[PDB]
Order: sequence, then structure tokens, then C-alpha cells
Amino acid sequence: AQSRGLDVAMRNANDGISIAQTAEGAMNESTSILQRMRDLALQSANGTNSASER
Amino acid sequence: QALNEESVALQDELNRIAETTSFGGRKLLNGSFGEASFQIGSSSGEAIIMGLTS
Repeated sequence: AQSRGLDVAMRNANDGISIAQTAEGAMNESTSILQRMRDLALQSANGTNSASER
Repeated sequence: QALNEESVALQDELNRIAETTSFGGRKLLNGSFGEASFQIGSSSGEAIIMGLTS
């Protein structure tokens, strides 16, 4: 019975690993997007941009 | 009178220069530039002030 319980626990831990990995990938994409947005915000602060390029 | 006429021509030339020099549509020596902020460092705050007088 303990062996079967360990099988169940290993399966559940593996499922949790997969969910964690998927969320980690999505968060990685989100942080890359945030870095690009930071670059854009820094670029706009330049005082040579009149109005249109802003 | 001839010298005055040439001086008047040069004066209108000075006005044209003041009103014409533009960095891609952004007038510089007209007087609208005033003061601008140049973001020259990583993160916010690290910037300088450029002041152009007509």
C-alpha cells in the first residue's frame, strides 16, 4: 500500500513539476516583454522626439 | 543706403536661419526648444538638461 501511495505521490509531484515549468515559461515571456517595454520607455524620454515619434 | 539694404538682406537671412534649422521637424533656434531632458543613464533619473535659446 505504501508503494502504491508512493507511485501516486510521484505522479502528482511530476504533474506539479510540469505545471511549474509551463508557468515559468509564460513568466519568462512576460519578463522579456517587460524588458522591451522598459527599453521603449527609456527611448521615449529622449528630448529629440517632438510629438509624432512619441 | 546700399549698405543698409545689404544689411537688411543679411538680417532677413538671420531670421530665416533662426526659423528654419530643424532636426527632422523639431525647430532648434526658433525658441520653442527651450529646455529638454536627455535620458543618458540606465534606469530613471540619470538624465541631463539641454537648453537652447532663440
